[PDB]
Amino acid sequence: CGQRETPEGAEAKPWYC
Repeated sequence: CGQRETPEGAEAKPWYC
């Protein structure tokens, strides 16, 4: 995903938003 739950501090996309 790329809508909400992709914070910079994660340095990665987790899974879903």
